Amino acid sequence: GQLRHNPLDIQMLSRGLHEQIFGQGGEMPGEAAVRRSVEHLQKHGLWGQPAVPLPDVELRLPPLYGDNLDQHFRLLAQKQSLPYLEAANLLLQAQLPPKPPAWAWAEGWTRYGPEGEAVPVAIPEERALVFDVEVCLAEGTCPTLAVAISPSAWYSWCSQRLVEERYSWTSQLSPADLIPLEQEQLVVGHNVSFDRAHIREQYLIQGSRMRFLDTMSMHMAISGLSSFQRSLWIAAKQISSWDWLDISSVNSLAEVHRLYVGGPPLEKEPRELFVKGTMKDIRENFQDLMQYCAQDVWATHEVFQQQLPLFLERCPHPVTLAGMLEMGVSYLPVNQNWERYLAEAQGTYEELQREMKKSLMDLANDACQLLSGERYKEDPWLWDLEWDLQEFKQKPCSEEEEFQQDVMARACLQKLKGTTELLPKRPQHLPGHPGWYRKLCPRLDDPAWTPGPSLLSLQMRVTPKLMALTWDGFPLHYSERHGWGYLVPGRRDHHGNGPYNDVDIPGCWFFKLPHKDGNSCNVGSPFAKDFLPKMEDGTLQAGPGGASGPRALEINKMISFWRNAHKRISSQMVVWLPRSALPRAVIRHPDYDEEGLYGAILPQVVTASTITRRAVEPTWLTASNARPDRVGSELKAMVQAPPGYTLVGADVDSQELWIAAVLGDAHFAGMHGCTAFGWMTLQGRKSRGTDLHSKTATTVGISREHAKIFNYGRIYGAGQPFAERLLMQFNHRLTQQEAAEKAQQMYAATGGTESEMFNKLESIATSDIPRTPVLGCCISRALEPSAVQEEFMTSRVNWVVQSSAVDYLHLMLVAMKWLFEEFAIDGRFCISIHDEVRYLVREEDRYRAALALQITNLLTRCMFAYKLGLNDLPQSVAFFSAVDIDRCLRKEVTMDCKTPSNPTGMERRYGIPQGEALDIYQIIELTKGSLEK
Amino acid sequence: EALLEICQRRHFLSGSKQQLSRDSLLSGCHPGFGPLGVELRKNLAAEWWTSVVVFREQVFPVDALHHKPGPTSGKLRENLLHGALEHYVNCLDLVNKRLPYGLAQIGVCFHPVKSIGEKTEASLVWFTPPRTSNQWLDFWLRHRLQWWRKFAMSPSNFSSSDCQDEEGRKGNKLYYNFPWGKELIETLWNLGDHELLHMYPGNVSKLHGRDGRKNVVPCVLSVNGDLDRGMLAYLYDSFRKVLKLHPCLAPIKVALDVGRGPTLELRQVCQGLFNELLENGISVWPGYLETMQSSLEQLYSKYDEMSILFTVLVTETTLENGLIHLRSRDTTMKEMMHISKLKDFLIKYISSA
Amino acid sequence: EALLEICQRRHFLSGSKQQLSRDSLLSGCHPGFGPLGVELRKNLAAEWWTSVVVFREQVFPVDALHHKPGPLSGKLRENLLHGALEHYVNCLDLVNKRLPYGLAQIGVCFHPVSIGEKTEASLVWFTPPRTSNQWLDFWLRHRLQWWRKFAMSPSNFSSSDCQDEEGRKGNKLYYNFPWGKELIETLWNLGDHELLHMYPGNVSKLHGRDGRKNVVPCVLSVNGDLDRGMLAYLYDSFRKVLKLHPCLAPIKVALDVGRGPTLELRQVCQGLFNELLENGISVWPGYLETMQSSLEQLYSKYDEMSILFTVLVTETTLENGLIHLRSRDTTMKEMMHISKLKDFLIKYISSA
DNA sequence: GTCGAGTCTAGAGGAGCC
DNA sequence: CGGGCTCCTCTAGACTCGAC
Ligand SMILES: Nc1ccn([C@H]2C[C@H](O)[C@@H](COP(=O)(O)OP(=O)(O)OP(=O)(O)O)O2)c(=O)n1
Ligand SMILES: [Ca+2]
Repeated sequence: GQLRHNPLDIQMLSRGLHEQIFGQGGEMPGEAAVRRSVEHLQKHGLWGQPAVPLPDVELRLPPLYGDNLDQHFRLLAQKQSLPYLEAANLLLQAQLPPKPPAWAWAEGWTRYGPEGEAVPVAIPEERALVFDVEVCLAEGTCPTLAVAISPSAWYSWCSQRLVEERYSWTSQLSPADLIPLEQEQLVVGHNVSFDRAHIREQYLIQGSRMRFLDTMSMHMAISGLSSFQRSLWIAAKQISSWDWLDISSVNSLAEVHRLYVGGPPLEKEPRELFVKGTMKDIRENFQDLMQYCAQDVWATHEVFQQQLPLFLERCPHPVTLAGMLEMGVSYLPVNQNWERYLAEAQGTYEELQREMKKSLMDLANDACQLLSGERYKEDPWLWDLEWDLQEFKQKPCSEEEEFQQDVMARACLQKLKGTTELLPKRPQHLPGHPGWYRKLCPRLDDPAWTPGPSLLSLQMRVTPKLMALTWDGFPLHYSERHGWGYLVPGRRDHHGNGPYNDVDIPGCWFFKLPHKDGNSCNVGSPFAKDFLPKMEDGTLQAGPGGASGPRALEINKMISFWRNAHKRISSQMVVWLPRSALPRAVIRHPDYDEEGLYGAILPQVVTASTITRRAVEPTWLTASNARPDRVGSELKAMVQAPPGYTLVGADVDSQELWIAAVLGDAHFAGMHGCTAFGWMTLQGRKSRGTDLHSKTATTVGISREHAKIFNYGRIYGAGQPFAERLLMQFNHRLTQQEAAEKAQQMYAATGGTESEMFNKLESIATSDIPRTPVLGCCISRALEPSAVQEEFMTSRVNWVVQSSAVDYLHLMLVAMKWLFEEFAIDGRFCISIHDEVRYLVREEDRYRAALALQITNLLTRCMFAYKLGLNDLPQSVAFFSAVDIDRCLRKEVTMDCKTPSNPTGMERRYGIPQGEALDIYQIIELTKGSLEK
Repeated sequence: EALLEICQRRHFLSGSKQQLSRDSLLSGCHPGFGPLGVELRKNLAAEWWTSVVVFREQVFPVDALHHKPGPTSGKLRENLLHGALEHYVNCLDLVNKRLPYGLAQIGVCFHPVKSIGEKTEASLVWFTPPRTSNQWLDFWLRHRLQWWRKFAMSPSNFSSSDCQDEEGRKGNKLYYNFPWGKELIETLWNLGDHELLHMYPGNVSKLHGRDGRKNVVPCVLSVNGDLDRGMLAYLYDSFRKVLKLHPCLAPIKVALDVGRGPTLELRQVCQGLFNELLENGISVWPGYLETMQSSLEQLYSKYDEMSILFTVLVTETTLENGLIHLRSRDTTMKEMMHISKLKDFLIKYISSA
Repeated sequence: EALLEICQRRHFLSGSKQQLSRDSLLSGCHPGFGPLGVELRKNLAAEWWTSVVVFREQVFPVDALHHKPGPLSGKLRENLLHGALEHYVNCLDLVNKRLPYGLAQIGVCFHPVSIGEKTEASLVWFTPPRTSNQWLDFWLRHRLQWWRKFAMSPSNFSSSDCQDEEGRKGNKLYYNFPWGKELIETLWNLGDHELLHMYPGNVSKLHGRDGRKNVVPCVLSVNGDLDRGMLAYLYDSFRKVLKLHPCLAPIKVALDVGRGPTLELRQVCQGLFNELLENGISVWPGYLETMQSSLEQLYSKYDEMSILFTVLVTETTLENGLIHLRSRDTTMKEMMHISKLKDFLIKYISSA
């Protein structure tokens, strides 16, 4: 009988899986623990509820190497990270001769022997390197020059685009334009993800054994700072606890060098020739730039020497380092549809911006007529603008007769043409127009000049005045201290945010526009997304009427993401692989396009750029999901697998919820579901819509995505006012009283439903050296109780669970790599958006990849239970709800990414069909439960 | 109503109130267009040509006759599609049988109303490969709608609707929301190849075009646009009485005038500036030749009704320093600018619009 | 003969090789014009417009329909004079009733041959009766100068005074085709007979202002056949080279690609192509053709067309920016920087 | 010697992700 | 006491440098 039940009747793991994972020998909970759990659940009304058992799962799991699961994971991580710790130790004991007096002006790699002799080499040929790459931003993303070091060797690299001057270089990058750097190798840098993207062999579809260590990641692991901590640190360099300042620094190479090595200050090039200089500037100052790059490399080497022992001490579990190594090899395949997406998104953005600018420019041009007669003093919107005027400053006929008249006219016109001597040499900018209209127009010298007030947008403070926006029939007025608002006439010397008296507008009252975050925030733009419901209701109205206001807000919502992300997305470093670099499987596949382009984008991820050791990527960890109304939201859908390949991945179901629940249960009694919160977490299926997210989304009419925010806020210290404001923002049909009532209902029972979890989190946070419950990773120095005492308490309490989730990600990556190497699954790591792991797998191994992902989730949950001493796993949280098998990155495998820039969808505009989501039973039926071929 | 009065007053429309009616304007039985209307239609046709033929390497002009002879007497043309299909095989050689390629033409077609209504039509016939026929149909729908909205003060009034024929062929129909309702200004039909096969019976070897490495019989995408109804749509869209036509569509770009005394001396400068602007491709209204001088307010109102972008006022002070008063219809604001840089400013304003 | 074969092959004239003949072309019964022929006719129309309507305040465009309704049932227009005469009253308000003024239009006119269609450029000049012959001679000289301006052999354009049955002064402009001399333009001093016929009674409407007095005008009809003028210029322009005047040539510059790499050179050629198009220079997109022929064959093909210059982009253009340039008039090849090509072409067109 | 058009920087408010 | 990030536009303020 595979069906098992704990003393609390919760369906535990299948018998075979329990024997293969935990084995016989687990200590019994005891009478007292079971009595406490039963009493708690009975008091909270959960003991008598029966639940239909989930079908049992019988799997022949891969053998576990150690005596228990912890030893298994330790052995796997040690096998993974052994070749790279050796290279790190090689770097830590390096004797490096001084940098050469003169750097070599030669394209490619050059090795500097003793005393500075320059010898040309093809590749550095080292097991370990400290690498820094300089890129001339004027000429694009192609690398300009680089310097690398190793034990007893200085290396320098120069590109053709630096040593040679030519009329045109290709704007479409190729691996032949990158730096050749590639059994295992370790590359160390301060933003090594940036330097990784400029390596030739890092864009091949097949993976490479080279891994990358980052000093920023290790700094955040050892002595990192929070964003609030970073702000305070920078302010203090220019809360009663300040001991953390002397043991922490910001993620700048100079500051890290000051913190760890503490030598002379690091010097930078004053002119910043790479960021804001031409290639000629770099050619003229080649030696100085090479010297500065070498200085940066030396500083990084010293920092790594000072950091590696500290990181290995504060993060002793090998799984942490193995996951950090695996998290820095992200890979996003793309094709010519990437260029199509860029072009179409830019075109749609330009069209919508042009419609908005047409409306605004018409309103501005028609407004200039109020200058006559000083009628602007009677306009309730534009009276406060500057209407100043600038004076202009100063310092039949015969053929012969017609020719003579034409020559006379031309000469007379040329005579007056020469009076330019008296004209001032600086052309005055629109003297005859009012100042406010003057500021909205480009100057004639501007190369991107467009007639009319082209410099006009909804974000400008004059746009609401031009559109004559009204809130409940009151004109919008801007206060420098209290943001936007409206004026209620009737003053002699309505209920809203408050009648602020700092404005002193005669015969009016200033009321701030209601803000989604409370009365302590200011409204900087009335065209925010949160005002679309108010525009539709009729409280917010535009002067021209009709759809002018609603269309403005709609276009703002459509182009808001692209406005903030077009520079990031368009400037993505895409390296297009030629036909030779592609695998034979891609070429021979029926979907192969001979005239198409195949390439990849390497995300520039900092593996540990958070106090919780989360990853950071400005674009791909910010990439919006596809929406019917968002322009360019199909960004992730453009990450499309090559022919013969699919993107197999999955997302963890209620990750931090279950981590908190298991911590609270293990602290209460050594069983799953001891506490009410743990029982609720297990008793629920996402397919049936009974999980906590869906239960909240049903109890209050908000969406499940908003229920995520609500629940995770409540867990991590959000008060009742925050919950009320969130409910009112996400559910427009609620009132203030109803929001307060539903806030109490979700906060009534949290001796409570989640008391034990809170106690465990506070106990771990307040210990002398807070550590992760699973892998034992220590918190940053700048957050220990000695350093900060009772400061940043919410940060550390959330850090417990968030770093536990990062450990979950580390375990998932290690287990997936182990399963792919053991059973020879022809796939590789694609991207990890925190708790979402995506793998680029061939079509022949997609179901095996799904089974490996399910086994990985099972083993990770079992490890979480084991390190807390529970010795069992519930069946509910044993496997993923569904594993996605899709040819493009999207939140769901069925949604056709129809956007304003992609109205026809992925299936029509491109050739991408719908994917499939499979649970454990379907995977077992499709692969017989075996990961073997 | 007032728009028609202004259009006939400013010679956009050339007719009396008997013929200047909505039904006659839409049908095409109205008399000919006034000189400003002719200039506006020329500008609209030039913009259409710039957008469709000039900047596309696959679009070439085609000459279709106004009558179709043979089977008994001949008839006037009702559409430009027939001539384009007749010239398809001949124009295949230009692109070296490479698809897609198009044949574009602007001309007058005759429609029974048995009164005959003459409509000037801009037609593009796109010979697209069969597999990308829907993709090219969507692309041309978006491109033509963006073109109609490019010169529109109210782009939302130009809409699109999906429609199907009796045979079931897919297609789109563009409209302009006139004050009385939506009127069909442009039609796109995803015709197959049966029309070409009917016009070219026999071996289909001639009709084969190159879609990559395969020879296919193209699907005919017909894009027909009514330039007269489009001009009326833009006149309504543009409509202080001022016809805010697009700077690239306005019939007359600039206006010249004489400010004060002496009368004779300013005429030479006005003539020189007139000749320079005409040599630089800027259409000028010679208001300095009007014996019946009027106040500047009346002149400004007249130029606003005529959609005059700028009013250059050469004065006696120009003889001293070379500064000429410049006013614009959009802002009604006066500016001072030197003679040497007026042409460059006008060219920049027209091109960057 | 050979010229017509070249025009049919190089897409000046449409139809099969046996579907075109001299009489069909002259009578307007040809199937049509090829894209190069359409562009040449459009260039001729633009030049005529620049010479007549542009640089003259008194000349205004007119829009006459292709058919005349009402009792003479309806029938196609045969001349553009009637539309201008019908527009005489409406167009009188533009000039504030100040004679003289003219109405010009380039439209297709239908002539019974079969039905023939001719593209005719008509000028109807409303003249005070005093200077009728002076303006007639002025227009004769101006039109003859315009015809001879683009002609490599201006002597082939002639003139001949003629008298009609009514005895009114008239002048005829011809072109000397190889078979013989053919009429391409005619001017007649028609007088107020037609204006009074179309406007009987109440001559107050027909009165204008000539020296602050009201005088009925005398009309001058300047009618020229642009299709036959296009044929005349094609014959004049014709080594198989069609040396059309740069203001009339349909395509100015031919753009091609040398050896590899294909993508980079195609991008450079596309940029140059877009630049030249934005600067009003028509370019033949010869770089899109994957199949390539001999350089001499390509030069001969471009010379059969009215291609002013041929530009070839190679690897050296990537290295330094020099582009091979060949001139149609003189078979000379020179290297020019790719950033100076636009200015050179514009200067050549303006000088021509 | 004064002064006004570029020019860099910092801060605020909005907006994407998990 | 939600937490952890990311980047953008807009605007005010202080600084610079050439022209009168
Ligand atoms: N507004 C948010 C969103 C996310 N997270 C954290 C908590 C989650 O555990 C983790 C992953 O986010 P998910 O969106 O995956 O949340 P869930 O895993 O709970 O939802 P699902 O079951 O849909 O995966 O990120 C958070 O704290 N606050
Ligand atoms: Ca999740």
